[PDB]
Amino acid sequence: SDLGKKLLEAARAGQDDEVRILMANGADVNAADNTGTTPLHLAAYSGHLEIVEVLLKHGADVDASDVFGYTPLHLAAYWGHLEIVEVLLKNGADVNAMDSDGMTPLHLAAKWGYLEIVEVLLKHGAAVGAQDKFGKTPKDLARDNGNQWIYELLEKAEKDLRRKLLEAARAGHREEVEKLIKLGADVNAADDVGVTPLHLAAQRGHLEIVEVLLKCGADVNAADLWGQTPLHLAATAGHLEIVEVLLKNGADVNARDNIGHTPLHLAAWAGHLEIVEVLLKHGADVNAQDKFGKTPFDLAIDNGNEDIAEVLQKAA
Repeated sequence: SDLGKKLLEAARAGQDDEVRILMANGADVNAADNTGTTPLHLAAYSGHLEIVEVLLKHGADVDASDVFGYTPLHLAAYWGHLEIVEVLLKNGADVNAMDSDGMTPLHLAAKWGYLEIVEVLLKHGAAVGAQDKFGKTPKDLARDNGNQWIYELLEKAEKDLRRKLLEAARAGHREEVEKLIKLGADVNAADDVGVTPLHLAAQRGHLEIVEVLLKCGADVNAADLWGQTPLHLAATAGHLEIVEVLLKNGADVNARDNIGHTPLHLAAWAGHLEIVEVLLKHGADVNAQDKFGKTPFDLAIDNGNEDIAEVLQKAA
């Protein structure tokens, strides 16, 4: 198309008048190059804020991707055009769009050292844990490119993300956790005392958070400072369903904490009968005795939970 190429060339050169005249004469605002480049791509690439706004007003696709997968936001970040980045976000640009190599706008900003653009992409929900085709994150690219201010900025964002996923698990919000998962969250990340989101989820009974994390790759046998597998914390609080899911995904029945207790101990200590039945079905060792020399039968009789001691002897 004749008018199309002229519009592309006008947006790149920064000729607002020609841009307006060509569109006034029927030039498609979303004209496509042979590589998929649109005039918005070239205006955002060149740093022409006025043209960018003009094109968007006339219906420019804010999320157009060329053959390599770059969007106007990729290009604005690639060249460090803060004002354009903001305008593209105001107009509904996908902050977490990925090009062919897995790079997102945050990757590019972190790679080229555009601190102010990093800050803005975060404020608008940029995925901090995204990994490109080469398994590198924006923080990895800041480190490899010697952008230390951005490195510290992104490291603190990962930490803040780590605490939110702990609260959202301790609170019980699936979709609120799921948005953090899609934001690049490390489900296997723990706090200072080795407590993961799967721990706090299995302990408080905010179910279904348990299933997603295990399907995401959360280590079922993650042990905290006290050697507690999430299966331990679920046995005490008395949440049946969670017990099956963990054992359903390779959890260990004979997992021993620092004290030497297994989920069968903690279920016989508390007084949750229906728990021990499930454990016994999975070869839960009734002979296992902790460092106190006590067996799950000893704790069943110490706390006087007779119904438990009875069934423990039938299976012993």
